[PDB]
Amino acid sequence: KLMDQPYSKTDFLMGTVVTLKIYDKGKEDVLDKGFDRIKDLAAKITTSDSEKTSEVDKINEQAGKKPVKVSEDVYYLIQEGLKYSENSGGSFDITIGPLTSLWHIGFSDARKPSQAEIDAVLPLINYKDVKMNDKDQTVYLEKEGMELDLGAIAKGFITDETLKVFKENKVTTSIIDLGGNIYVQGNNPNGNKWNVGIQDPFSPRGSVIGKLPESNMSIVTSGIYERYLEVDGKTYHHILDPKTGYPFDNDIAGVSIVSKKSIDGDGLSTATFSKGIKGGMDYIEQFEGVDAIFISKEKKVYETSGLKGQFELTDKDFQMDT
Ligand SMILES: Nc1ncnc2c1ncn2[C@@H]1O[C@H](COP(=O)(O)O)[C@@H](O)[C@H]1O
Ligand SMILES: [Mg+2]
Repeated sequence: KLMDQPYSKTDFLMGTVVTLKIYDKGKEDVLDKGFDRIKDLAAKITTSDSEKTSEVDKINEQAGKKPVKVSEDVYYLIQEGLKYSENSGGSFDITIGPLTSLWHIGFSDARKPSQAEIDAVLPLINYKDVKMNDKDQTVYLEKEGMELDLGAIAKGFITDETLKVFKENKVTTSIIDLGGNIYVQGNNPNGNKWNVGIQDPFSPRGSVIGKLPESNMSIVTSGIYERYLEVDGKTYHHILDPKTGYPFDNDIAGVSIVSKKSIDGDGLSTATFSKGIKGGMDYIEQFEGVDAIFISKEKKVYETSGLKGQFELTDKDFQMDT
């Protein structure tokens, strides 16, 4: 019971254009259910809440005082945030809050902080300083000044929770688009795989260099010009090195991580970005079922072993290589 033209709703949340599309005859009401679940989770987890009413806003408030009871969503997301900090090359840390709050890249008051300000917040970054109580469902930051930032895994977790709300309503065929996070469920009604736009990391969001046939997967796109600060004609993107305080700078311009779960595409993005085109390709080769497309600063495109010869390059300004 598939339609060719889907039920579709677009909003604009978290400063990003969100679109949900369901190709299932009769399942129109599931659009408002998906969006309700996005707005409910986004309100629980955000650290950009100017009112400071979030569950994370409260943990950050009681840093070095007392633990904070949290809902299951927040407790689960933080638990996964800590695990992704273990796997990394010391590259990923949900306690990067104080550094990300200082730069505040992509906000109206985005600035390049002085070296002295950056040196002040670095020693406060340690995921091992986050103690969770299971029997209490409390999260505690052990030292004053620590802050949580879940921005790196927030959209991935939300996309997976949107996908689960979808299948509880027996949706079979859908597209979830949360800016740089895309989930394609089932197939194009016409029977072919979904054609996923692989973002041009040198153009506004939606400009693509090529399509990638996928079905039942997440594509999480990162780029050096997605949300960036330009001070004195020098660019600073949002993926920061917790051990230096500055953005990661290598040959990578864009990466799209193809995974089963969108939270994993978000979760491995930082460590993958941190290691460079070739060091990051090898990092992806250690994850079964995870693959990636890298786009170098010289506009050369690289596939991981599981995606070789599958990506269809359609911008002639870009070339394929090994
Ligand atoms: N090294 C990091 N570890 C954890 N979270 C980070 C890190 N760098 C940036 N973030 C947060 O995650 C966002 C970038 O995630 P993404 O666009 O998925 O690469 C930033 O806006 C910060 O809120
Ligand atoms: Mg991320």
